[PDB]
Amino acid sequence: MPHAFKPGDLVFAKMKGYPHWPARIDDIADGAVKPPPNKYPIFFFGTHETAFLGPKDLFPYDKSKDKYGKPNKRKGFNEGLWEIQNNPHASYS
Repeated sequence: MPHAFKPGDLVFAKMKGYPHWPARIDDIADGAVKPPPNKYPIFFFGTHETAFLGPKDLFPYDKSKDKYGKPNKRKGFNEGLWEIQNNPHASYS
């Protein structure tokens, strides 16, 4: 049975105006800005942008990839699919 989200989990994350996007739950570095309550730091693959999202917008990657893991015209998306499949826990700084 599911746990809560934790850092390192792989998801598709949904933002208004964008397709469900390959992403991970990030750690928060010592000294870095903390998310708002009930929000997680989401790192978006391909774009390498960060946003804060709640669980309602987080879809576990294994369950969801058949639906959401197809190429997309959007900028950074296909690079994002490579990253989440091939090195989802790398440093992309």
